[PDB]
Amino acid sequence: AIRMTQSPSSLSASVGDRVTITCQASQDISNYLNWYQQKPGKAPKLLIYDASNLETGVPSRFSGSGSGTDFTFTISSLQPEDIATYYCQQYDNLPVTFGGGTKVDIKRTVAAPSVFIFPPSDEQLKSGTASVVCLLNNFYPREAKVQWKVDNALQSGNSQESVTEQDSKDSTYSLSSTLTLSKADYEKHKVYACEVTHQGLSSPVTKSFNRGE
Amino acid sequence: NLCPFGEVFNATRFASVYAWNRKRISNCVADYSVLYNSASFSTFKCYGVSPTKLNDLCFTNVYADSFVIRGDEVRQIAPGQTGKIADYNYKLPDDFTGCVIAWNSNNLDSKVGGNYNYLYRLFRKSNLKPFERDISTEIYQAGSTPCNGVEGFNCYFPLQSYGFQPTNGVGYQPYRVVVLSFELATVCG
Amino acid sequence: EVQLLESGGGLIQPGGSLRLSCAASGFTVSSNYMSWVRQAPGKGLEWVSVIYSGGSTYYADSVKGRFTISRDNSKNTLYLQMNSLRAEDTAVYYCARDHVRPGMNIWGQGTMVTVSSASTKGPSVFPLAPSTSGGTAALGCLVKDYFPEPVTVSWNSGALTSGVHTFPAVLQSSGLYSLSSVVTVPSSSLGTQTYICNVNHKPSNTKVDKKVEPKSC
Ligand SMILES: *[C@@H]1O[C@H](CO[C@@H]2O[C@@H](C)[C@@H](O)[C@@H](O)[C@@H]2O)[C@@H](O[C@@H]2O[C@H](CO)[C@@H](O)[C@H](O)[C@H]2NC(C)=O)[C@H](O)[C@H]1NC(C)=O
Repeated sequence: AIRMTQSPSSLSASVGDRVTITCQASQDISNYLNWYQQKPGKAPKLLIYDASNLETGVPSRFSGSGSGTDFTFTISSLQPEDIATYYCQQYDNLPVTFGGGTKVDIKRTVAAPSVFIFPPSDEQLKSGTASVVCLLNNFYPREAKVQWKVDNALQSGNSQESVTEQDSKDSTYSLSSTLTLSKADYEKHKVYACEVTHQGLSSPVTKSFNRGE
Repeated sequence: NLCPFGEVFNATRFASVYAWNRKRISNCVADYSVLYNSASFSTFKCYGVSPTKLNDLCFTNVYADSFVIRGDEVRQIAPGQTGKIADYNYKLPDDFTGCVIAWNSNNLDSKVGGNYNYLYRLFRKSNLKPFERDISTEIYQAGSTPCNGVEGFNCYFPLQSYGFQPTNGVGYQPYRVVVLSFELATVCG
Repeated sequence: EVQLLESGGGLIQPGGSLRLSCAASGFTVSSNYMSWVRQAPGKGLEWVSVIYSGGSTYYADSVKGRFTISRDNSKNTLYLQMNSLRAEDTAVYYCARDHVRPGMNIWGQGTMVTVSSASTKGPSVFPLAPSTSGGTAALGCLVKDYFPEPVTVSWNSGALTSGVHTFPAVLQSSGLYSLSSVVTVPSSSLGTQTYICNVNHKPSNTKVDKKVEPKSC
């Protein structure tokens, strides 16, 4: 069975830069190699078919060349909505094989996050569990340190955080940090806050609340 | 008189696999030694018969079918095989009694700019019966709406062109095939 | 227009079975090349099976003998029968009209097949009330403790799209998934515009709407 190798695994480039990925075939596959674009969550979308031919409706900035065993896929000027994972596939010889994938990220300018904090709802507190949420909305880069402080005590291990994919419009990420405590352990403390440190901040920003007020 | 096997193997032009050519061989003394003693053949597999013990067997009719396919698709010219060729171009029965012979012809059947004279049937609603020869060019109705002989969306030309170029891999270079069918008498050895 | 709609994914114990239906519109299934392709979470794409126009079926080595592909001409629907399911069969299962010529390549949207032995639990939805910085405010919904993946969240019955960020679910130490979906709105519309998040969890057949409104004593 054929084995497609795809380089690079990951990639970050500025808006408008030339982006080129390669896909070397283990055997000769002639020119029966297609290229797909898979935006986050959505299905793969065929861009180039038969190594070099552009599917109807794809913007002109997408290119492809190669025959035999070594192929290329070129983005003329990278656009913000081009963020996705790109795969190569051969289909003439069975079984059909894919590449490892190439995740593409935009290199934009620095953006500071907007910080919001949410206490656990009184509805959830009746369930015996409390969930405090800290929000980082539309920032760049993805590197961000979130710090939970409970009565000025640094908490760790009781929190799980989650980050969106690069917004196809502004190429900004968003982060969600969730702290989980029991209703008992929640009612043993008064001051809850999250400390956000980021490149776009001259000093760490903190949003706090007092239990009950 | 001797059987005209030299006409088939040493033919100058071979047919496309969908329109595979058939020669009916009868009333002649067949010298099979010219074939199994040839070192110019890359594929030579016989079914229901022995290659060296064929000069001792009499049959009523011998059929020689010749065409051109990809090297990748030589494995499909055999009983019980499936694929774009075996299903839609040339199909052998499971009880086949004969021999399949193939050899590379990239020096003849590949042009520099790409040879497109050799074709294979790509679209068909159902598989071919054994020894079925479909030479239809009707536009293939892949959708709900009818085609009316016009190409377009869901209406495709049923044949596809091989791209026989010399720079192609072994599996993609043209191979010339000759299929001998033994039917059971006028052709012996 | 032309589109592929597929269903049948959900939770199933190992060694069990599950059939995936892929309904088509705009073309004939019995006349085209159809394919199933699965994508494990976080991994690449993996080709599974193919049915030709003439009917010849081909399968991948990792599912050969266990998976079966078929079609129904009267319903114009592609099927994928899965038997002796294993934990490594857990993936999103896209059905696609295979590319053969210029512009016939079309993919489904996939269904989540989760091969595991745990039970199904519908999610609990809790509101994330906005605070009090002058210009812009934030609010959202917590979708906590559910299994399996996935859940879908919209706002105001799809009438709200701008400024929405729905975070990927986290797998808590309890084995259940936790997820949150938020939206930034101007602080002025808090007293006059009502905000309702529309959560859907197909494996539990749970469909929840929660009012999100400010807090006050
Ligand atoms: C296929 O042809 C080769 C060579 O054919 C040449 O061109 C032909 C059109 C015809 O004019 C031949 O006379 C030409 O030689 C044949 O090669 C001979 O093969 C035999 C063994 O079968 C060998 O003893 C001879 O020495 C070969 N001739 C030469 C000149 O080397 C070959 O036999 C033909 N195959 C069949 C099945 O007839």
